[PDB]
Amino acid sequence: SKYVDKIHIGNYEIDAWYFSPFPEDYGKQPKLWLCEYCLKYMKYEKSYRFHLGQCQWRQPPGKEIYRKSNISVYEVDGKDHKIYCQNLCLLAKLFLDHDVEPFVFYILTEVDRQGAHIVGYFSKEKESPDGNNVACILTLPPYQRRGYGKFLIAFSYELSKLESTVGSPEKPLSDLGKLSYRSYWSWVLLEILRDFTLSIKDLSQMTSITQNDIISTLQSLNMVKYWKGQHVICVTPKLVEEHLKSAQYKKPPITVDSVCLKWAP
Ligand SMILES: [Cl-]
Ligand SMILES: [Cl-]
Ligand SMILES: [Zn+2]
Repeated sequence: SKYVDKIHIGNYEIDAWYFSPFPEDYGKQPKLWLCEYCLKYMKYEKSYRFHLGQCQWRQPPGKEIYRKSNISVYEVDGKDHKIYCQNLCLLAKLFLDHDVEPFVFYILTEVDRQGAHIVGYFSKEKESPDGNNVACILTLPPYQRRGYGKFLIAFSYELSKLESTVGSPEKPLSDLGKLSYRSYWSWVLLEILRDFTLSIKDLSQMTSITQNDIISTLQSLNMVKYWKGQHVICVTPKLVEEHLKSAQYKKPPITVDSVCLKWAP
């Protein structure tokens, strides 16, 4: 055999979507239980209860690299927190089909009086050769389609921007992944083309989005002409604004304040 099919985390119960390689003795329990803070997984309600009363953690275990109102993001090294990032990944694998030491993990949380509650995360290669600025990305099911996923995406590109590099998520993307990325890409590019005469290489330099990713989005928006083996921006500001009212490309409800990001390349 039996797999893990149900987990309990904070106050949510979540069915699994995919096989996750927990040990055999864990998959056989009817349900599984975790710290919403330290992410220890457990086999029984009774040992969950003891842990709830003993665990001192009230937030993820890295550096709080971003903060604005009750939204915070945590930078967690793969070498420095092997077990945590190991449990994060097995949590991730229940909802993704896609060693933790080569990676850094960025934990999205909304905070209250009790602590910083995990909502979603993304990982990324400390140094990526094919320039993947995202390895894995995931909004926990109870939080999906509320802007958290598009926030994670926006955060990964602001990191790239502070890095003087362009990036692209590792493939493949979940169906949600595809949707969230076209939306984020489109909203960003349109707003640029709403104010500013710019080339594709120039759009990529502003946004850290790869040119292939820029091309295919403007392609999808039908805003590029093809001239003798060259892609050329060609957009009416009218059609620009028409696309912005589309629910597919409407501004995301929650947004990354670059001032509130305190990170160092
Ligand atoms: Cl569920
Ligand atoms: Cl989203
Ligand atoms: Zn704990």
